[PDB]
Amino acid sequence: KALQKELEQFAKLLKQKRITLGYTQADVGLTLGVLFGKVFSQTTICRFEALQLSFKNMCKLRPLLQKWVEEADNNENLQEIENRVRGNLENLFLQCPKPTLQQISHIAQQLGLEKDVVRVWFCNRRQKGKRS
DNA sequence: CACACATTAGCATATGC
DNA sequence: GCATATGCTAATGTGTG
Repeated sequence: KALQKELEQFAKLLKQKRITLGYTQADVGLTLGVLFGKVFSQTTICRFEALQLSFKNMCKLRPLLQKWVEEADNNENLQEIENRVRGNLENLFLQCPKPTLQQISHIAQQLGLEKDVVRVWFCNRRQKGKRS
């Protein structure tokens, strides 16, 4: 309910503190990584300050940023111190929608991609083709 | 675990200060 | 040139067999 407006107020104040402290969003991600271990990319911080992320994600990243703004105020010095593969895989589709792992290993060795990368890309290919 | 589908979060490049 | 906003899709995660 009002959690929406409370998040929005927190985000506006967060933008104000970030601009006042002279930290870029990539620097914010680096600080989050070096103070918690879960380094985040600057796109996530952008979508946060612009309030683009989903509600569950909104709540999930609220506490980390709360802690960073409540902690970093003390001292800053120590804290500071490809398309052809796509086309080939599309060619591999239209004939065998769900290949076996035996074929997956061959595909991975053929195009030089990691087995897990090819497996997840295959799953998401199926996913977006089953959207429609 | 793993995978069926939903969420999530980082990349390449597009804009902007 | 660096720093933000977008489109887009690897990657995980919920939930499960």
